[PDB]
Amino acid sequence: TNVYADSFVIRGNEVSQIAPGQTGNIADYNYKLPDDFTGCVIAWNSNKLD
Amino acid sequence: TPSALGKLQDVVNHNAQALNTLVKQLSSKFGAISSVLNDILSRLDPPEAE
Repeated sequence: TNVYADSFVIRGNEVSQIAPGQTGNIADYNYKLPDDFTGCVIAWNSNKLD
Repeated sequence: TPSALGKLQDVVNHNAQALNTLVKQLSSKFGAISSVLNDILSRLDPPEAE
């Protein structure tokens, strides 16, 4: 029904914190994923542009 | 003969045993770390607590 699409730049050592029910510095104060999250997580390096 | 009332005492003993077992089967771990819901909600994270 609804396809929400957000974008944000994150550090390489902080990618593992993007998970449903995960704690961390960028997992509890910047982006909190719900435990019933139904979706995909797309991540790719952008060192050649940022 | 105090055992003349066999069934009258037997039904009461059966009811008491059923109630005592139904109460005692709350302190038995069915796959969790303990039998207290408060302990599960306090120690473990919401995902594993569920």
